[PDB]
Amino acid sequence: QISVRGLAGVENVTELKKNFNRHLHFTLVKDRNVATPRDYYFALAHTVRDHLVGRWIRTQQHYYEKDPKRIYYLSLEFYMGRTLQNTMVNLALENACDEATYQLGLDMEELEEIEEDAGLGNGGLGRLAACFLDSMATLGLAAYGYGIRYEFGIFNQKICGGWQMEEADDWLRYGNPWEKARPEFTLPVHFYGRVEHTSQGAKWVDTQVVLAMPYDTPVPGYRNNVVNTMRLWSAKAPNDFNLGYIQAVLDRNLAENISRVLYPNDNFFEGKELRLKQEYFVVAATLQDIIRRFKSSTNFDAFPDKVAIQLNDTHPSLAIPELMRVLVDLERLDWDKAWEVTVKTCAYTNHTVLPEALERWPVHLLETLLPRHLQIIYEINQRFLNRVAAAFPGDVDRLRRMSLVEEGAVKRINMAHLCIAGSHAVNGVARIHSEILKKTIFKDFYELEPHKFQNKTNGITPRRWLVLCNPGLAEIIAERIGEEYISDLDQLRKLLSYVDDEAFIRDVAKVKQENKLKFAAYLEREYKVHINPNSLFDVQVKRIHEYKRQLLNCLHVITLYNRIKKEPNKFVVPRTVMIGGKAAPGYHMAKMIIKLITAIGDVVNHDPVVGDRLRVIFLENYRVSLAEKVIPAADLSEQISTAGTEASGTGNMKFMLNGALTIGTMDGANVEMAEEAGEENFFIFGMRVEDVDRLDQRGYNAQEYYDRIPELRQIIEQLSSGFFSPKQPDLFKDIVNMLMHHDRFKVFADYEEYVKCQERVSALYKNPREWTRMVIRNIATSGKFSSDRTIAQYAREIWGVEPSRQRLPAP
Amino acid sequence: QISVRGLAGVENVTELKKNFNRHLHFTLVKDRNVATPRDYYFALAHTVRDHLVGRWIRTQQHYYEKDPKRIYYLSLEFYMGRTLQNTMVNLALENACDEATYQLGLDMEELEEIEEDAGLGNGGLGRLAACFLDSMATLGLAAYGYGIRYEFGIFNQKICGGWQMEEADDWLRYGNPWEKARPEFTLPVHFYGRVEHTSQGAKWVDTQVVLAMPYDTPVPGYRNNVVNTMRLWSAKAPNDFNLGYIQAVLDRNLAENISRVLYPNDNFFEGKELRLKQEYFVVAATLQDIIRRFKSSTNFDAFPDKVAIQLNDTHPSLAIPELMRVLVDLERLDWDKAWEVTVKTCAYTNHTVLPEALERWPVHLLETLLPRHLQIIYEINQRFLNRVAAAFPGDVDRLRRMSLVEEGAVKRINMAHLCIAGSHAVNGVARIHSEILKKTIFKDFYELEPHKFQNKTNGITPRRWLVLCNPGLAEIIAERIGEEYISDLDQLRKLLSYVDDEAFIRDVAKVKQENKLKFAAYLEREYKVHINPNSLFDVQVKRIHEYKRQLLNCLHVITLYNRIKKEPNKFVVPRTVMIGGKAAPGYHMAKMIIKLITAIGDVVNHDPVVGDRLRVIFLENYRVSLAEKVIPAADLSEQISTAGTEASGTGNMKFMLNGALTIGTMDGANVEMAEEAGEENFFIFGMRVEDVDRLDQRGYNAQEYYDRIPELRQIIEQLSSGFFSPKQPDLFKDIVNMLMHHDRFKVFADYEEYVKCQERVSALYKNPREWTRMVIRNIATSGKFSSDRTIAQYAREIWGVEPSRQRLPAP
Ligand SMILES: O=C(NC(=O)c1ccccc1)N[C@@H]1O[C@H](CO)[C@@H](O)[C@H](O)[C@H]1O
Ligand SMILES: O=C(NC(=O)c1ccccc1)N[C@@H]1O[C@H](CO)[C@@H](O)[C@H](O)[C@H]1O
Ligand SMILES: O=C(NC(=O)c1ccccc1)N[C@@H]1O[C@H](CO)[C@@H](O)[C@H](O)[C@H]1O
Ligand SMILES: O=C(NC(=O)c1ccccc1)N[C@@H]1O[C@H](CO)[C@@H](O)[C@H](O)[C@H]1O
Repeated sequence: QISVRGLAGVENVTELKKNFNRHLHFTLVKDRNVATPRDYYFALAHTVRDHLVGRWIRTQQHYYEKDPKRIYYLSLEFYMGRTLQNTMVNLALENACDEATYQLGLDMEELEEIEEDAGLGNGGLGRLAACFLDSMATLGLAAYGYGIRYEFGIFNQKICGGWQMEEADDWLRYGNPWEKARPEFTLPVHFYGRVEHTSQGAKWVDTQVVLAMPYDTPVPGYRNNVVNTMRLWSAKAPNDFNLGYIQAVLDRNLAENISRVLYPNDNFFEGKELRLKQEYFVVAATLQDIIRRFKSSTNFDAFPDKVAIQLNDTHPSLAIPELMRVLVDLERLDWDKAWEVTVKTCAYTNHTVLPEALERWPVHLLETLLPRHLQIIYEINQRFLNRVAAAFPGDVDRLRRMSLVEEGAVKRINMAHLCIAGSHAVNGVARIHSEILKKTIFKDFYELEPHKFQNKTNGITPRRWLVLCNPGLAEIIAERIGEEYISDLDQLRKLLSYVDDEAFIRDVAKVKQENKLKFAAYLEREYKVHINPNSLFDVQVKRIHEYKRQLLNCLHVITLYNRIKKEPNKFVVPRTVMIGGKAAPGYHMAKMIIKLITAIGDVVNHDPVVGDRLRVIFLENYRVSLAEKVIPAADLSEQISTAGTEASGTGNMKFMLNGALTIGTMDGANVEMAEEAGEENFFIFGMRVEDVDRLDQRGYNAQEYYDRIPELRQIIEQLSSGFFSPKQPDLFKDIVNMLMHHDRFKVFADYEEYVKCQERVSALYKNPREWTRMVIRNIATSGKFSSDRTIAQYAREIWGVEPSRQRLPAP
Repeated sequence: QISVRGLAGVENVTELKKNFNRHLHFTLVKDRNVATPRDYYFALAHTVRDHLVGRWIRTQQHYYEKDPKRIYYLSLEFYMGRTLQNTMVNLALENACDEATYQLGLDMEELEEIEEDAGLGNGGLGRLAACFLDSMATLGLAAYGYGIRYEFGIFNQKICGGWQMEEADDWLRYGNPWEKARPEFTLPVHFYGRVEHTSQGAKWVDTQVVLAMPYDTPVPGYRNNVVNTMRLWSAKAPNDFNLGYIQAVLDRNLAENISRVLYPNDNFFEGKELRLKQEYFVVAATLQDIIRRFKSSTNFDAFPDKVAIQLNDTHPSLAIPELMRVLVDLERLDWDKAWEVTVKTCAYTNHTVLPEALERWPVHLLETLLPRHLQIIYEINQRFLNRVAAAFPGDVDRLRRMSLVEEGAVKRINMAHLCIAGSHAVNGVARIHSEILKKTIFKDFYELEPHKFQNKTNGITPRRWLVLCNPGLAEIIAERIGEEYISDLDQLRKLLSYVDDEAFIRDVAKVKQENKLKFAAYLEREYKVHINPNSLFDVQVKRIHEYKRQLLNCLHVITLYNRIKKEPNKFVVPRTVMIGGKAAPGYHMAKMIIKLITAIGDVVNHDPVVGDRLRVIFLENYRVSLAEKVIPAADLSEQISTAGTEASGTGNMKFMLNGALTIGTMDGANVEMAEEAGEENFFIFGMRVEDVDRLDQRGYNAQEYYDRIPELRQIIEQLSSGFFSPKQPDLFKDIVNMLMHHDRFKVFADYEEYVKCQERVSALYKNPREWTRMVIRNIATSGKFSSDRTIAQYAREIWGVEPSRQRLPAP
């Protein structure tokens, strides 16, 4: 149908059809009379999967012969989503499969909807890992993603009576055709025990053993015949485990619980033992695998020349003392040499400055679970603090501030401090964030070792986030500037010469309208909700957090409603306001915010005076597959975090690439997005970081805003009196109390500027031609935000490897 | 190489080779440079498996069109063993695969050794189910085996310091290529809750739900293109299970524990809740599946014309009240009609008369777990006892004896009584056993309903137990009488005309010697034990039980040793005495017997005066795959249970078919084996059932035998003094005490006749020609003991279906 989806050649389609039929018979053990849509999906998945095999074997064989430096990306989260369409895109098989299935009497799009998301992540951090894997393969790097194979990913969200309910995400129920179990490469992991000091070094003895069984998933590069590996570890009990008899067998579950479920808490560090076990489990298994592969290439001087380990946040921070343990205790290297190797191989990426999210493990927990690692951490700290003392003599408070060991009620280990000490590179994820790191929370470390601190602005893959989810837009772009931009997104700048092109303006606007109609139809079929497709699609999708300020959005929505009720016969630009995202199960306030959104919808969506001029919809079960549907349909992207709180954001970049305009604060990557597009083409509002600081010095008093802004007063009175909860008048008292007395994120302070800015958005939307011209200016300058750019920078500036766009020979 | 293994045609071998290479690449994701023997096994398994697919689909399609009466074999155990060779045999692919692998540079026999046994059974009962499945497919019956997919089968046995250690049998570690998961056919099973009585009948409410997910395994018939199904249920938690959040997800394991592990206790009924859950789980899921299939064929009058349910022991006895529950509560049939249907569809097979093994469930357990079923059981009992009262007026003691409800300390339900009441047929498993049932434990029921009671003498499949495990013997037989005997074992009678054939005598003896050399070599390689291949191979392999009298064997072994020590320079026929079998983990005495056997070996095997004239070896980890190795190598089969205790035995039949002579009591099928072969060709000794009864009337006094037999006295003094345990002198005091004071099985009473009979065995072995002639007379009369004969009798006399040897059309 469309050019970017590849060729549908006669021999290719014929071969695909017969292999589809073969799999339906031999693999699924079905025939056409009894086969269901799910069976057809699996037949297609196996057919496409076959095409990865030759490329996967020869890519890994190529790395063995060429022996390049290997990149190991360690993360507790890989938010992969669906794999079928992505695989077809990267292999140039999409049109061929579309034709093959069509001739079989099947709709491929219908089959694609059957696939479960691999939801092995919470949000931004997990999805970054996934985009990074795609970019590393596309850029021909010898890269490996290492994580945990959770049997249950992020929970499925159900909304019941307006409240979030959590349901287990049993994603493996029907099987996962994309993984390959490798039980032959199973490795032991040790827990508990004690440390013995013999004449020749320390010995970690009397340990409990849990086995780590790897599952490998292929990661294809874009049309370059490279297929890299994501290896995820699964926990298995040893066969002599606990070995009355029946109970011993049943107790195997305790060991295997390590890989059972993804921790869904992305707001607050809890310090749970099971989470610590997960973190060590992934680290210990991975490092054995790394060292094994290195020895197959005696002397560890060359280790950093052949290995780079990237730590995605502090979650895999135990890699640092584990590498030291292996080098000192097992390989018998001297401490100083081992430390040199460790620092040169490890690098650390930070994703937040909010203190409550930072990992600070109780010493008593590490003492019991990982006694040797605690000893190593103490020695690292002692040697590090001796360096600080030499550099800043007499500065005793610096010594307490920089210590890896935090004193107090319970002694804790600061894992961020551990990461800085043991890494040659530390990076933030957007320019403003990386600057905040150097100026605030890591200032002491920056003064000691300035050379360690870097910026690597986040990005998104244009394969999933344009070609896959928005083929209409990809096609009209390709018509003008060709196909090269898909792996070189900076070429989008060439679209600036089409900003006054009447045909292109019409085409961009047409694609958006079709996307909106498609999504409006999806909402009616799968959720039975009715929306006006001609309204402005106002979208805020992301995890529910106070700092992300879904509440500020809520205040604007109520303002719009109240203004309509005040002047019903006055014209307003029609809006569909969509808010979606999951709340961490233990995050009370976030759960209350979800309830508020639905409660507003109940009032607004059923007011006859409002009509179809304003709709408020909560998007249930927001996840990667839903993002691929809603983002291409959006007109307005809400990126409204308090300045200095969102490290980068990546949803923002997805919206920019897909033809939405952005209303946002100068926070995270928003700053660089406005810089690229021009501030005139962005709807910037609110306090800058400096303004937040000034307000903090004075002390934030919300009552002042309440007293001075009558429209704000009305809303708070409505919330307090039970206007949005007639049966439970005091339902939202927790929300009001927080806003008035304990609001860390200064919602009221940005209210006036936000409302005014929103008026300017509505004014532009009244002029379709000028709206679209501004959209073109955004799409055309989105190039910087390709994860290909991001990865090239990691490669050159941290890992010491050169990216390559050169094809591997076709199988 | 040999004729019975089929043709190796040029096109067949070429096709097998390319499909092997295809699977190695696309299925295993390996190449020849990195592939291990395990990879090659899996490539071969997938290649052979492909050949089952077409036949499996069309067999099941054939049953849909023809709509025959369906046979449902319900068992908690299916002791399947390995599948690769059996599949090749039944599909006539063995020679073709042997050639294909040879040309690839691989040894197929080496690859076969990699496959794990599917050890989903304890012993005889589980293995009978497996032979029955093979025979039902071979005889073209529309039969389905229904059971549980245990993740852990019967434990692997390790011997450490002479003691049994149990190790988890993680048989699914590398995957099971022979199963097909069918998550689409998942069914709910209910537990706990309460009963509500509404205007229209009873209602079972507030239940806990566990899901039953089916896995299907193909069961190919012998060269008839029939492929039946064994469906095994796996336990899954519902997704809203327990749905702080993390704990709810982790608690899913509790529901899924139902299918975790096979209960290894085959001696004593324990009354554990988890076992009751397993029993209901299999019954509830199976019956839904049965009814679903029946409705697809409103009126249940035809149900018994289209459905037969065979209960393998009382383990699936809950089928009776569950069928009543569905018919009365859900289908709204009147009680009398439902009862008529139930009786006509159900049949029950008993496997032991020993009281301690009989299932008698505490009422309080059923009350909590299955409250509706308890109510139904009470009503069944009340109506049954009303029939007894009418038939035998005034006989109040008969009323208490026949009741399904047993009074006492704790009230219990007798599941055997439930089975008799609710079945149209009740059978024992050998003629003597079926007679004992009518005369003793079920006498009251026989007097009430004589027509219900039948015999069905057990059998073994000649595919696994001759063609597969002893191709040498199969071949020399085929040379004389052709191949028809493999599916018509009665044709073995034709070998009687070769008893004086000098060539045949030589060939039979040659095959046995080759088998003995092969097994002697296996022992050296995998266990490092050395045996004389020229010695008489004296074998007792079966589960360790007091009634099976491994202890009597032990006494003979010590007698032989003592006699050698008495007269060292006197000639004795050299013997290798091999004893093997697992003990139930909680069976103390059985564990002591294993220790005794190894303790005897430690003394005997290291006495220089003995030399190679006597060796005592304990065969570790006895299982189906080991049976296939040891049985063809045996000269003497030990079948020495106390008369009236072994219901049938099936190991006995395996030895007879493979050229061993039998030393045995007149117990179980031994009686019919001696009848078929002639008593002159069997080594029969010891008390008959009548003699045991007479001794019981007098009272058994072991001291009498001790006082009168000096050779017996010596042995007991050796055991007591610490001759076989120098470091722990009183180690065997429990064994001596039992023998002297509390021996239920009268070991001493058969000692003298046993020793004398063993002398007659040694005398015959000194005459190789006459030994082999007697062997020929045994093999030639083993025809009756084919499970094909057994199944034909079940079909005609219980199920009301006609067997068929007619081929289904080739795919
Ligand atoms: O799970 C996979 N996955 C793949 O083959 C694969 C191939 C390419 C890309 C991703 C997965 N293969 C599986 O390997 C097992 C064990 O050997 C087989 O029994 C099974 O038939 C096969 O599907
Ligand atoms: O998503 C997370 N964090 C988590 O999901 C998380 C998970 C476990 C514990 C704490 C936080 N952080 C997010 O990481 C992305 C990628 O750099 C940024 O764009 C975003 O600003 C940040 O908040
Ligand atoms: O497990 C089986 N078994 C069989 O195909 C089979 C065929 C014949 C006989 C026995 C098993 N097939 C499996 O079905 C899953 C889910 O559809 C696939 O992902 C996998 O590749 C395949 O091996
Ligand atoms: O094997 C068992 N029983 C068990 O394995 C068992 C299992 C669980 C609970 C009780 C007994 N019984 C055996 O069943 C076979 C087949 O009919 C007979 O030949 C044999 O005589 C009998 O002891």
